Amino acid sequence: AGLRKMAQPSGVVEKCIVRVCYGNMALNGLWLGDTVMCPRHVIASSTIDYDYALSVLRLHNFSISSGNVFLGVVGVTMRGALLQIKVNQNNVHTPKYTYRTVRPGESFNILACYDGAAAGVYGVNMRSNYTIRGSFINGAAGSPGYNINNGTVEFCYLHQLELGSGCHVGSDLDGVMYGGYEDQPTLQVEGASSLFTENVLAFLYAALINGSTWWLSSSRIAVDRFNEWAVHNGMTTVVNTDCFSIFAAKTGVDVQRLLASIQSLHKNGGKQILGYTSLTDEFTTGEVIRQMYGV
Amino acid sequence: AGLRKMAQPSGVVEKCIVRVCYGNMALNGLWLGDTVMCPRHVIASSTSTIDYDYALSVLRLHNFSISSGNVFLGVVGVTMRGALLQIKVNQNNVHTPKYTYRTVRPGESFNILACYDGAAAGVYGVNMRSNYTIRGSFINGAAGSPGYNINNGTVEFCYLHQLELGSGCHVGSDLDGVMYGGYEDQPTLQVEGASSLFTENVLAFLYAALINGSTWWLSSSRIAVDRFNEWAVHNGMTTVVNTDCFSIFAAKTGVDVQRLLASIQSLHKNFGGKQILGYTSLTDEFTTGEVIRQMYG
Amino acid sequence: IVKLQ
Amino acid sequence: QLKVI
Repeated sequence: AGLRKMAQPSGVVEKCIVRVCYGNMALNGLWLGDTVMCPRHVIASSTIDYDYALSVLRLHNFSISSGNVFLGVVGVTMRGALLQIKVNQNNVHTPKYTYRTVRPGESFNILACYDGAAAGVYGVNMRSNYTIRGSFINGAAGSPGYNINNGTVEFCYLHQLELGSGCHVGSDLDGVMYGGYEDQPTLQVEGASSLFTENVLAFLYAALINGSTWWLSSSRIAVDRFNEWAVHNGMTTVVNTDCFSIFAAKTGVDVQRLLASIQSLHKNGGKQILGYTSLTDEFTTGEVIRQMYGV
Repeated sequence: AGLRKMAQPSGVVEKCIVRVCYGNMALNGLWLGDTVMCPRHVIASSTSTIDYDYALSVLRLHNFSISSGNVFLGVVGVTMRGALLQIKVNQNNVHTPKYTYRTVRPGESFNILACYDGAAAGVYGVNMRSNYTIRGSFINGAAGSPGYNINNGTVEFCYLHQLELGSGCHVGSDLDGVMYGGYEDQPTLQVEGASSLFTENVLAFLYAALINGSTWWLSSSRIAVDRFNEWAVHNGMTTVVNTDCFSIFAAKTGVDVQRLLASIQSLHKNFGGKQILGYTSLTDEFTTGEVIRQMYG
Repeated sequence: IVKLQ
Repeated sequence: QLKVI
């Protein structure tokens, strides 16, 4: 019984963290094969012309280390908001990996790194405005986001910046910044964050399975009518519902009743659900199924 | 900026998990050196109260299946260590980390490596409650999941998962085999003690809230430690006695503990639809040490 | 009611 | 980490 925001085990990724220093800048890199990926603002010295910074770059000014082992830098290139740094040593601990760009509502794992070493690991969920609800301080850029699927590490995030509100932004491993934000120390408009409704539905189904039912509405509202309401009450639209069939079948409660309970919950934070804020949206149906039933 | 419940990276511990199977029972063990530690109910043939000394007397060493991945370990001998079995095996775990045992106390945080089929599946941080339970996520097969802290390269093992109380609370034993909270590894009715919020941790969370710019809840007013403590024992919170670990917090925010203690009373009742760092209720899962490392390094 | 996991 | 005020 129970539901917790978990991280997948980090061991396979911990071996791929390096320290990347250039001048007075220090942050983290991801060492796969003979390449080190890191955010390009490590080489920055108002608005930054990265192409110029890369043109005055001397390779011997890098310091890239794995613990106390220093890696020779062979080449640098630009990959969007990242540097691709070729190093002279192959990482023997490189897992089987892929790159994937995550979508709003999807869960992944953050391995928070400082000085080129993992310091913590936690689960996150990409928000509707392409930020994550994180915990990073200066020095954590380059902290990787990952998923583990059938022995393959899916790299989806390298930490980049914190918006003026304390929301966190990274790029995918192709160097495309999530949300389109710029890696510039400037005033940037941040999109409105909305609660991801399909994840709220998964959470409320987990609550039913865990015997929490005080919040359950008797009323019923249709998907398309709820969606009209959602975009005026800070919640995303519901687009996929076939994933809820198994939960509706285990519980007897269909989505339309949960949608109506969601409206009621928004008019109460007058009571907790499973110890959480009633409308938490950090859990996916996939996460709930693994924690409730092990599959 | 921000505050999240974090786990320490689990790599060093993942190499110590083994699958322990006996008869119709399967759970997880901790393989350190040439010993495998696992909950003793893996040898229970059942409903009714279990007689563990008898189960161990009739043990048949060769019906053990212990494996790390697809590497099977031969069992040499099996003895009782309180609520655990200490199983000597014929092989040394070459990836055994430098380690110690420590029994944690209420209000302390540690990490759970959630395990199934002898393999780590999830890692999350937890905090020991006053009734010696944790707010976990475990289902059948998870017993033997280890709890750990990592200090300066050494793994401090403090928890092996045992049981779920009928209320969803989770209970483990320490690595000496002493059950936390004195619960029995019997499939019987036993109701947990009341659980009181750990006030020092609540303070740590509110200081972190201040550091991150959340200030709408901050009392203009104040309350002395003592007057708070007389109120705490009627409202489900622990008393405070030492305010000296909050000195460095008081300096970096300019807000002293007596102001937060007044906010606590006001916030215990409701948040009034507002939130603090995403929360709509007071939480005691964050210690000052956790907050310090996150807000500062 | 107690469940041995 | 860069901060984008």
